[PDB]
Amino acid sequence: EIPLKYGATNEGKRQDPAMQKFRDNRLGAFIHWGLYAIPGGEWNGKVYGGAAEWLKSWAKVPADEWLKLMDQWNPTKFDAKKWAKMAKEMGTKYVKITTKHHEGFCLWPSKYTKYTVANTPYKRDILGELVKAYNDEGIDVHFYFSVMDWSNPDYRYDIKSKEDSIAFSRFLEFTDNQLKELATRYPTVKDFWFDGTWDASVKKNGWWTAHAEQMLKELVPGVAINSRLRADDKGKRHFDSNGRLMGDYESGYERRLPDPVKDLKVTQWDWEACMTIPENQWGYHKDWSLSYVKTPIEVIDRIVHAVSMGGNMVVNFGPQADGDFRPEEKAMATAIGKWMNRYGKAVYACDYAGFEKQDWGYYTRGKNDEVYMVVFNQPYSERLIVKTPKGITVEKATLLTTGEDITVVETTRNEYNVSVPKKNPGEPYVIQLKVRAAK
Amino acid sequence: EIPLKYGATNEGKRQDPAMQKFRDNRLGAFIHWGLYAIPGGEWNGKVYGGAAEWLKSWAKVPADEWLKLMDQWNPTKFDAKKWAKMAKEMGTKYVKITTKHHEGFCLWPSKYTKYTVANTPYKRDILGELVKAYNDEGIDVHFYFSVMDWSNPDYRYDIKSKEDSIAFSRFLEFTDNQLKELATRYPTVKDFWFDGTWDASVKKNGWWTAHAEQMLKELVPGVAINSRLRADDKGKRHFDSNGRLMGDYESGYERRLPDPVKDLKVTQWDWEACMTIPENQWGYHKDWSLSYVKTPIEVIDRIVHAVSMGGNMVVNFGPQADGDFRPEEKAMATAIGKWMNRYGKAVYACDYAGFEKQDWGYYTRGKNDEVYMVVFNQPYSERLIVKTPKGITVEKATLLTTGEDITVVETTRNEYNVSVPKKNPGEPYVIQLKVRAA
Ligand SMILES: OC[C@@H]1[NH2+][C@@H](CO)[C@@H](O)C(O)[C@@H]1O
Ligand SMILES: OC[C@@H]1[NH2+][C@@H](CO)[C@@H](O)C(O)[C@@H]1O
Repeated sequence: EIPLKYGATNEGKRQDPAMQKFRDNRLGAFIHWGLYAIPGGEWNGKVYGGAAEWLKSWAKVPADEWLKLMDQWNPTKFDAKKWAKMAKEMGTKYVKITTKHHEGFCLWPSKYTKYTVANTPYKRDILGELVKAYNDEGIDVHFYFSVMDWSNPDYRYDIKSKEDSIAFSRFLEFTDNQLKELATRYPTVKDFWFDGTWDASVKKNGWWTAHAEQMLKELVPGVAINSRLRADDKGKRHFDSNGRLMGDYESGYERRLPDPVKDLKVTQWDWEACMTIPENQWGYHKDWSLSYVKTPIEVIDRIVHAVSMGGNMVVNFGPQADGDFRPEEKAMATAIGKWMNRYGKAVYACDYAGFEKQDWGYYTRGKNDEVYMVVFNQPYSERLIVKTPKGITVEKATLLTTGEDITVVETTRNEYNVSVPKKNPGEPYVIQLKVRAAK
Repeated sequence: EIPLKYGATNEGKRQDPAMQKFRDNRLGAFIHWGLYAIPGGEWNGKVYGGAAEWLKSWAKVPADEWLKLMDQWNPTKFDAKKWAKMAKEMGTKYVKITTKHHEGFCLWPSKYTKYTVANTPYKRDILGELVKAYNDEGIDVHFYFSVMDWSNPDYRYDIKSKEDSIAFSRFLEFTDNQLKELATRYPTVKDFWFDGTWDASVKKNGWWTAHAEQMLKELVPGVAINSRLRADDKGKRHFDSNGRLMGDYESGYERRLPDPVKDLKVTQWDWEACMTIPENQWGYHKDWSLSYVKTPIEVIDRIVHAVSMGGNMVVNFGPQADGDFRPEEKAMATAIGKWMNRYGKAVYACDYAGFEKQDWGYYTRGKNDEVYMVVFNQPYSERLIVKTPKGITVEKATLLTTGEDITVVETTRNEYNVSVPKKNPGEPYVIQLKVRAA
């Protein structure tokens, strides 16, 4: 066991009430909103296929030119209450907001840089309006924060000289200032989700990542801090050199998910996945015909897949420059919400069930040993195979939305056929099992 | 690398026309019929829940008392042409018939024992009648043969004395005599599927199992012989001490199948699974309420699973003592044929497709590189995920029964969405793909 000053801090999962809330929430929304919404993937007449929030990179735009977009930042249709209504109706329990993305433009009126909402035609504290509106709807707010900052020339990607070292030290102090500011201005914040922390410069400052975690924890009782922030003494990220998870939850499943048979290790720690609706667009991109766009069921599948293996899922939205949401995203949130209103009991506050995966869908476990079958693929055999772990029997099955009893037939030892409902629900649906453990 | 005299004889899969036919047939029926069909799992007022064809063992019936059932053997409803019609309409391309099971009662009038159909009130050569009738329908016939024989007291489970040695020698001669007799009486036989070869007496005599294979291949050109017969110089069964398959196909998947993700190794050799409709009954049992009984779709799922992993499937029937089939088996055969009539292009002459398994069902691959999606679990997403191997693309998709066109949308690198059809086909169905390598 290798010695470390800046390695993991939790022994297993946190079970304090604030962490339990973070976990039980299960479903979140991600908001990527920044100056990139304005060009929306197009620069100087050329539409770039890469992620819209990286347009400065794709189009090789210098900082001063890029940040000049602030002069155009005027989201006149923005209404925080409406955004918070959209989230509440979707059935999200929390929202993660880009306080600052790689571009460096802050959505709050920071005292530490001029590149903020205050210095735009719009002027208003967007971040603050969102925090209050979301909290008024009972929705927790989590802050995304990019460490990498393309607006501060003291940023370095690596330390290759004596001068790189000095400038980077200034950069960390600046970052510290912004972080403490965010924590003090908005003390209802429940999580900091760090990104842009992969560069060798950060990896060589493991100590700073440990300090950032602790500082924010000192400021905000019960705050969660993600693993992506963290590098240890050796510069190993997420998990330390002893293989132990740093931060409060693992945060590397991004537009992908663990395999339901081969990656059961994920059930040993808290974890949160994030996803996009198109293939890889976080910020607003004007042309979604450029890649595949996911349907609501394809998204709900991923949400349930996450919970079924002990994880949260956050579904991303890229708001328009004018402050409204594009039709496809309004369609998505409505549809997710209709389904979550019906079937959410098998998502919120649910967890890994301990059953072998079957082809029809996913199991989730409730707080009082309910086992939910979430059926995404309807068998023509009209029978849903349930193989039970050693010592577990199925006593009853119920269609969740109607209460109607479902036939359960033993087929071999440790195996049942659970009947499909007599009328096809016509959408993914839930059957609830009552189970019994021996001994 | 261990030198063997009685190990594997093939390198890889046989590819002579006889073996190609064995393989392309894909769907077989099993018939377990013998004296056990008379009591049907009940003896002296006790119904036994175990496999009816083992009732002699469950009820501890002495050989003399058990073989007396021969006096009650009179299958008045038997008609080999009706049996052949039932098979043909099920879509079975071959039938494996118990020439004799463990009980030792022979379905053909053997010269080498008194315990045959000849010495019953029915008298007739059931086996010969079946062989002709199946053959006239274009159906290949395979012979199940139990080496273990509870009717011959020279049988031994192990050889631990001079008397054991002398007796078991007589038994091997007898067995050789019956095998030669079957091969010469019925020269259209396409396969011998040996069973009851698990005892130490057989394992210790690997030479003999190699001899029986060779003897029969010489008598019946192109004949197939199952791995279950065979033990090598070291007593290792099915696969020899160098890990190589003995006989012509692997024959251990009995009432179970290989895992579609973890057991892709089975694709390297020919193999044949068998299954029962109830949990474990091969011969006729009078009470099918004692265990779970599979539905037709549950059976078709297993057939398709087998072909998807390069294997044959044989579905068992246990005819009634009277020569007719029980209502549940008639319904099964009919339902399977109906489906095979619609979707058989994706089963017959098909094989493993080399694609990663998906939740909606199975891939099979046709002879002209067609790739069939056989769908058992309809996604509410209206999309069927197809992840292609490195360097393969999907060019069209088609509802097999209606010809109707199917949208194929690329989702990421090496992944597609295939739409369901506009009308839910309403049962397991087939969508056919054209693919392209580079
Ligand atoms: O997970 C969200 C995602 N994180 C980074 C790529 O991993 C960012 O570069 C990207 O723009 C986006 O914010
Ligand atoms: O595969 C068919 C099966 N084989 C033996 C058990 O494995 C026999 O004991 C059984 O009766 C049946 O014939």
